[PDB]
Amino acid sequence: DEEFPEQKAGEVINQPMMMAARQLHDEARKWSSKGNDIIAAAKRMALLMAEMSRLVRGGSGTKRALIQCAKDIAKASDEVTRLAKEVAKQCTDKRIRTNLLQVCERIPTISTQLKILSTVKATMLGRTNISDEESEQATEMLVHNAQNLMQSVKETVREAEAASIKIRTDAGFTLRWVRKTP
Amino acid sequence: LDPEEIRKRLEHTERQFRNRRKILIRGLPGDVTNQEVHDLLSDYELKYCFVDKYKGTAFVTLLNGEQAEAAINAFHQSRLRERELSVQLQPTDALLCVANLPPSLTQQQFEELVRPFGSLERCFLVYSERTGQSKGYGFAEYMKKDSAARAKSDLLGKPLGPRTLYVHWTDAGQLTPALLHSRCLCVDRLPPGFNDVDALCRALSAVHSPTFCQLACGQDGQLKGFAVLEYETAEMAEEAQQQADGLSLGGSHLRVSFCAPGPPGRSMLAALIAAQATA
Repeated sequence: DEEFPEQKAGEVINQPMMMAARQLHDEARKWSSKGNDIIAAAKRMALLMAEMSRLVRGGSGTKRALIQCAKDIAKASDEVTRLAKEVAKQCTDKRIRTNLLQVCERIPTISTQLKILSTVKATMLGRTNISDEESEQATEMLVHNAQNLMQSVKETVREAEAASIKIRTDAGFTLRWVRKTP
Repeated sequence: LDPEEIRKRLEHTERQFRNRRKILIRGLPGDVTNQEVHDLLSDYELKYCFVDKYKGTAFVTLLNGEQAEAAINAFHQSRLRERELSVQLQPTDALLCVANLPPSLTQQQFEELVRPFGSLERCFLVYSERTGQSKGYGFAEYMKKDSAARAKSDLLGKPLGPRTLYVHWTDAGQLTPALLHSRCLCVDRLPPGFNDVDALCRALSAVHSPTFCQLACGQDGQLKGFAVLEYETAEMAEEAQQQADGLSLGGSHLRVSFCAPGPPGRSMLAALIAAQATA
């Protein structure tokens, strides 16, 4: 749906993470979710990554929240991977089928690490008895993990769509790629 | 002025000023759905619900302020799917102040005046605590900001009886029953070319003294048949206007009305100069 507004004060958020979210948002946005669960799930991930970019800046109730957020994102990526392998299975182009499988057999890994990292950062949130360098590094591991995940899924969207035009005749599974424009 | 009418008026105005039934929920999960918010607020009557998914906030209009209060108390600092929600009254969007109304315009005539531009959320004239008489201004809030733009536009410079209305946005800066009462006054009906700020300002001190007082000088650099005054309290302005209005000065009887509360002398003067400017 709706475009992603720009930044401000504001806006305590972690920018690289909001950026990553925005990159995914912008790709998925162009598409209808009707008949396409990868798109539906991608949209949820980007919005969740946006929330993450706030939570990670610390605050009231952010620990429990940030841990669940990572879990929500992790669950959504599973659907993207699961659905993205069904597409690869039905695709007749080796190049695409291969990029598709590759770019998505890493997703679950990035996701698990996201939970682990979110939780570390979640435990640090508040405690001033934690070295600045230990938290900053925690944040950095998480930001970098978030970026891979956002990118990885964006690429899965783009490859899946590519495969749509290179699917076997009378396929048992297809995703609908219909624009959400003018 | 009866005291059963005074009280009923003042009473109505309060009910209006306090029927703040618009709430804001922040902290929602990134993947929250409207169904989720509607569920959360199922014991309440939702008149309107919009979820800003990118912000994790939900703008919700409940039946009335009593329900708003109950939602706020009940859910502020609650948890939804492990998230901590902040529940609180939405900020002021479309809140206009229509001033220079005829002092006799009723509350019903005011609603009639201001109601066409969209659905009103709150609408009230501002009366004197003692006399119970309209101070010549009121406040209109709409469900949509679009509505307030339409209104300001159609009402600024509108003739209503012997008056030309003035409209001014409340940004909003937030008001209390205290700020509802203006500290500024406008003097017009001044003699042609008249130049007695010293005399004019002298006249206006017969009760309390103006912290502000100036003539309307244009960027022509003409003189606009009016002046603007400020007083330390809304009470000092009140008494000043009561005594000053009608007074002879120059060959003429001065008209003395309140300015919309908010802006200080400096600003109102420009504001009025510029408004009447767009003639």
